[PDB]
Amino acid sequence: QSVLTQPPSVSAAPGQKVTISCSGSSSNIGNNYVSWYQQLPGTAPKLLIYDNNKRPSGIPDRFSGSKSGTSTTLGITGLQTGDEADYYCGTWDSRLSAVVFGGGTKLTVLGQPKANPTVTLFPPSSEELQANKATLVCLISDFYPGAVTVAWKADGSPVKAGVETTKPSKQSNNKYAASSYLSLTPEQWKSHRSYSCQVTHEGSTVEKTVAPTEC
Amino acid sequence: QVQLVESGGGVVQPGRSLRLSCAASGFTFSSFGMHWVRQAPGKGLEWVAVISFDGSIKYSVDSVKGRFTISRDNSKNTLFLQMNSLRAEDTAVYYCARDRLNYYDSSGYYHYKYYGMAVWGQGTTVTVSSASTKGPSVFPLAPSSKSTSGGTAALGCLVKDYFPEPVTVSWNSGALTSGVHTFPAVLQSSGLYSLSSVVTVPSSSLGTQTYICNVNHKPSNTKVDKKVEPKSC
Repeated sequence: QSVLTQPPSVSAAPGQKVTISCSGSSSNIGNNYVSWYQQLPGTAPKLLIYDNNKRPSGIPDRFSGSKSGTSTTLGITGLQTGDEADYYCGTWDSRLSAVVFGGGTKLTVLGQPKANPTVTLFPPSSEELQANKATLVCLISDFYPGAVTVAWKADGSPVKAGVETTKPSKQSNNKYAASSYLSLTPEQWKSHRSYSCQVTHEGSTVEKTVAPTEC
Repeated sequence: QVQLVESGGGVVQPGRSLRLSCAASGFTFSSFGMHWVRQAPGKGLEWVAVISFDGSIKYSVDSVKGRFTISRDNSKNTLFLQMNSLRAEDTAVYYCARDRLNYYDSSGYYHYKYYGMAVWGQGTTVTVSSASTKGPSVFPLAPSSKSTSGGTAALGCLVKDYFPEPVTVSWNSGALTSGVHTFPAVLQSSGLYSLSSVVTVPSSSLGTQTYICNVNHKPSNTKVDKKVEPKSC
């Protein structure tokens, strides 16, 4: 819905160059200056470019801006690992009478090999079952790139109810971690033979299994 | 010297109000236009409002018109955002920002030249939720055949059903730091949080060592130390 349309994601190798488009209309980009903003993971936004192509102090010449009518572009030559960030274009829209931003663009640098996830599945504890609750805990770590699908099953049949999965988060070693929880009652935990946590990454899946009879 | 420090964020229920502050320094605060920009967790930047150098001209998104009131105090070098009638979608990190240039360039109600937001604050978190403050239940994730591989057993603690964030977790009062994987929290349908923390330890060490997770949750004054060990029959 944003008035300014950015690509949701881009990627390239260290040393390479990449472009981030920002398309608008006569009410915003067509009749006004555009600024670009870098937001590093876990920080506030920083002004990258102003007035289409100008750089403030402390911003290197690797970053550059272009304009061509209703479209605007952000060029980044000689990519670095530190340039991993969300990039936003912004301006004033005269129709909306409001400052406006694009959806954003995730720049992920090709700075690491493909890594498969380590999965660990825990069953409900006796203490939790004694409190009339039941939670299976599936823990996913050391995978790259940071994107996984988690599917649960019970005696072969899928289960969508009770599943709470988190987004991937960057570990200290630059790989990613995630976790999925499956909430149940003690009754339906005991009613099935086995449950399974299936973690898919780049089309390849790792499965782990727990059962009520085990200990 | 040139910076913006924000405050006033917190946890409040739907319909309630909150007052944010943004103290400026290192420049003539009374000369520049000031913005509020918010960012919902894992979402894009949404511009909220703007105020002129003298407070005589203001704009904001339709979402917050009649609810949010931007204002300032030039004698005190402070920007304000009086947020009333808060909804769930107002939950975000709120940044305050300053125009690149003190002078604006208008040609009517609908036209201003955009010079960019040069200075930004570090942000203050607003969390709007109907959930009440609750301490976590801490359950042991015991080591087992299914947790062990290559002479390395995994064991942990499940920190279930707490509100709000944050929770800090350590092992053996901070003595055990290697192999600690504390996972970010998951937000459930009930509005309560859950997270897990796991340690990888040698299988041989299980019988000659006691492993205790130290779960602390300050909003509910909950401090729990849970002993994790193998289950028996």
